[PDB]
Amino acid sequence: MEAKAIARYVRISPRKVRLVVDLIRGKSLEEARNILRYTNKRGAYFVAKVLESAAANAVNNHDMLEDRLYVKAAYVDEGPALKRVLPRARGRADIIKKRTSHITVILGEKHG
Amino acid sequence: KTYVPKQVEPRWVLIDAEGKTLGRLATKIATLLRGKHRPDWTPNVAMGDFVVVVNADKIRVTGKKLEQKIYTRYSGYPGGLKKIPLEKMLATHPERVLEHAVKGMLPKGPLGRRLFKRLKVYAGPDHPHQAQRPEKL
Amino acid sequence: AKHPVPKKKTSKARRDARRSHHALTPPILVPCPECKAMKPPHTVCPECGYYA
Amino acid sequence: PRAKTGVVRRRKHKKILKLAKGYWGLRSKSFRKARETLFAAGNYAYAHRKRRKRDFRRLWIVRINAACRQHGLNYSTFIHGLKKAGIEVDRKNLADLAVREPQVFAELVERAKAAQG
Amino acid sequence: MFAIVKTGGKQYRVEPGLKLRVEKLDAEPGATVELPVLLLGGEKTVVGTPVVEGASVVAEVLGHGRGKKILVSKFKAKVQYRRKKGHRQPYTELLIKEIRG
RNA sequence: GGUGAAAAGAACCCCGGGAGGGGAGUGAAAUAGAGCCUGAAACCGUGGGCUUACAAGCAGUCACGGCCCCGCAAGGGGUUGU
RNA sequence: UCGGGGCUUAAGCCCAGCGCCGAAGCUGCGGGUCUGGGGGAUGACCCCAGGCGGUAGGGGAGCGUUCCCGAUGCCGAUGAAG
Ligand SMILES: [Mg+2]
Ligand SMILES: [Mg+2]
Ligand SMILES: [Mg+2]
Ligand SMILES: [Mg+2]
Ligand SMILES: [Mg+2]
Ligand SMILES: [Mg+2]
Ligand SMILES: [Mg+2]
Ligand SMILES: [Mg+2]
Ligand SMILES: [Mg+2]
Ligand SMILES: [Mg+2]
Ligand SMILES: [Mg+2]
Ligand SMILES: [Mg+2]
Ligand SMILES: [Mg+2]
Ligand SMILES: [Mg+2]
Ligand SMILES: [Mg+2]
Ligand SMILES: [Mg+2]
Ligand SMILES: [Mg+2]
Ligand SMILES: [Mg+2]
Ligand SMILES: [Mg+2]
Ligand SMILES: [Mg+2]
Ligand SMILES: [Mg+2]
Ligand SMILES: [Mg+2]
Ligand SMILES: [Mg+2]
Ligand SMILES: [Mg+2]
Ligand SMILES: [Mg+2]
Ligand SMILES: [Mg+2]
Ligand SMILES: [Mg+2]
Ligand SMILES: [Mg+2]
Ligand SMILES: [Mg+2]
Ligand SMILES: [Mg+2]
Ligand SMILES: [Mg+2]
Ligand SMILES: [Mg+2]
Ligand SMILES: [Mg+2]
Ligand SMILES: [Mg+2]
Ligand SMILES: [Mg+2]
Ligand SMILES: [Mg+2]
Ligand SMILES: [Mg+2]
Ligand SMILES: [Mg+2]
Ligand SMILES: [Mg+2]
Ligand SMILES: [Mg+2]
Ligand SMILES: [Mg+2]
Repeated sequence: MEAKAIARYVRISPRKVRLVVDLIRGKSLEEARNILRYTNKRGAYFVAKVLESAAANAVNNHDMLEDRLYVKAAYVDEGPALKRVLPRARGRADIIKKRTSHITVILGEKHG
Repeated sequence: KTYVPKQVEPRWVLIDAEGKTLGRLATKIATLLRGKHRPDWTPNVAMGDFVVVVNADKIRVTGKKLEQKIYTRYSGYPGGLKKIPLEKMLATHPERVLEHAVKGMLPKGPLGRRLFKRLKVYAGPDHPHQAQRPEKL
Repeated sequence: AKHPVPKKKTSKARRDARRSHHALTPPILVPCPECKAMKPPHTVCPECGYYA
Repeated sequence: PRAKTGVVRRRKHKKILKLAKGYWGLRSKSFRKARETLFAAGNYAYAHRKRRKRDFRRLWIVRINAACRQHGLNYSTFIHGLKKAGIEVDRKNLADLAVREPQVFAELVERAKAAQG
Repeated sequence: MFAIVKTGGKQYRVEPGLKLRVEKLDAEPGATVELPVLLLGGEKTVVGTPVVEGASVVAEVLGHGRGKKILVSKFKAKVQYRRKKGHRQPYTELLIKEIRG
């Protein structure tokens, strides 16, 4: 089967969380737990946290076995951006987009 | 609806060289690199015979071309223009002078460049006696 | 702004192309001899320790 | 009575983006880049339909002249022969005979040869 | 056997039993038509004088129809000039029966 | 400016500090789940098909060929090598 | 660098001749539209010939959008608009 989990509205630029996601697409759950565990990026924390939740759902909601589930697929989509002004020299002002992310991980049984 | 050939087969050919007028000969060679003589002519596939020339170090040429005719050659750098005369071509790399002609007579694109590869020029003969070799004239 | 500025919007092609070398690489890891877990080689790590 | 733009504009645009599917980059996503591309596309085709006549007017001639010279004579003579004998057949295209059905070409060759001299 | 034939302005090689669409014709949707026009044969029969002096090829007309539309676009730049036309050429389909001639 | 006919606005369990999710539940409908009808385009992303590292370009058009997909068929769709 | 390659009793120049290639010109085949003549008592429609590059601009015929009469009507949950 398959079990998903999604963390929406995470205050962090998608371009940046995506790197960490690409880093564990399709790898084992145990492999990812380690990868995200020693990956040096703010994004890892989030992607790990959603990764963990994706597991509990798999097990406590869909019977599937922890000993053998992996990242069937994963991805991040961009959510609405918080725009803020920013004083600039000579009175001009810039808007700066503090972007945001919807992180998704989907798991599946190893084999059958 | 017009005919279209299938996977042909490389007919090879062996040309002399001695006494042949450089350009005159060069023409015939080209027309052989393309089909143009094979009635199943197909301008987008390349199936012109393989050509093998030998004793190119003997090619005739009229006028005073041996001193008059000079080959230019630009390098990217300033003054990088080189002027090598015919006399010096044959004196050094002589198979070269036959190439600078036929290549200059082939089409320009990616296919044209493939055709050039179907040409084998030597000063000898003593070319690698692979297989086919039907001498011509 | 002052003096130089892009002459044309970068194409989504050229853009992504630039980014061809941005991808990360997994951390180098080895199973620590004492425990069962993973450690970055040449380093000590919690839930474990060392000999003398 | 006010008649706002409504759907009209979207449908006209959408109708062109279809036409422009498969074009590189913006030429297939932007309506304006699309229309521009399609403009030339129409003209390119119309001009190429006139071209295609000549694209074969040629191909055949080569192919003909090709097999034609195997028999020792050249296209420009072959046609003088055929046209001399009043053999209005072999509309250049059908001189694919040079390919398949060779004997008939060889036949037409002698006929044209006998005609000329 | 082979048989070169003329019709609708163009010429065509023809085999006994062969479906083939050609320029529109005014004829019953099923009637038999000899293209009395004919040149050559599968056994050499060059039409010295234009046509084969006495022969022809039989063919029943399958039916009629119109070909797939072609958009003929015309555009002159700088000069706000565009034209659009849909063209669908008519064609009668043929089934070659006999080469009798 | 707009959930739904009606709050019936999601008890309870699970991962999480929270947010947010996954089940369970309500509903004709939850991709109507709460700035929630409809949800177009630009723009970002995941998967799949065809394609590309000797190649010269207003990016298309014409022709042929290869691969993939539709239909018993002649045929058609996508892609693009020359 | 004669566009290039390359060309010397020429692939140069002069004089003579027979060929062939070559446009969207002309012919063949099919079709459209307008105009004119003819058959049609007939509208419809059929036949023959001719015209149909185009900016400013003149003329003609249509397509869609909103609303009104046609509506105390008709289609619509077996699914309206989008
Ligand atoms: Mg000089
Ligand atoms: Mg090309
Ligand atoms: Mg090209
Ligand atoms: Mg308006
Ligand atoms: Mg222009
Ligand atoms: Mg202009
Ligand atoms: Mg409420
Ligand atoms: Mg819930
Ligand atoms: Mg706290
Ligand atoms: Mg909650
Ligand atoms: Mg549920
Ligand atoms: Mg229910
Ligand atoms: Mg429904
Ligand atoms: Mg449901
Ligand atoms: Mg929906
Ligand atoms: Mg809804
Ligand atoms: Mg919201
Ligand atoms: Mg919204
Ligand atoms: Mg409603
Ligand atoms: Mg969208
Ligand atoms: Mg993709
Ligand atoms: Mg491949
Ligand atoms: Mg290229
Ligand atoms: Mg170029
Ligand atoms: Mg497949
Ligand atoms: Mg079928
Ligand atoms: Mg292409
Ligand atoms: Mg020249
Ligand atoms: Mg002379
Ligand atoms: Mg009239
Ligand atoms: Mg009247
Ligand atoms: Mg005219
Ligand atoms: Mg006009
Ligand atoms: Mg005027
Ligand atoms: Mg009107
Ligand atoms: Mg009524
Ligand atoms: Mg009703
Ligand atoms: Mg209902
Ligand atoms: Mg119904
Ligand atoms: Mg429905
Ligand atoms: Mg309305």
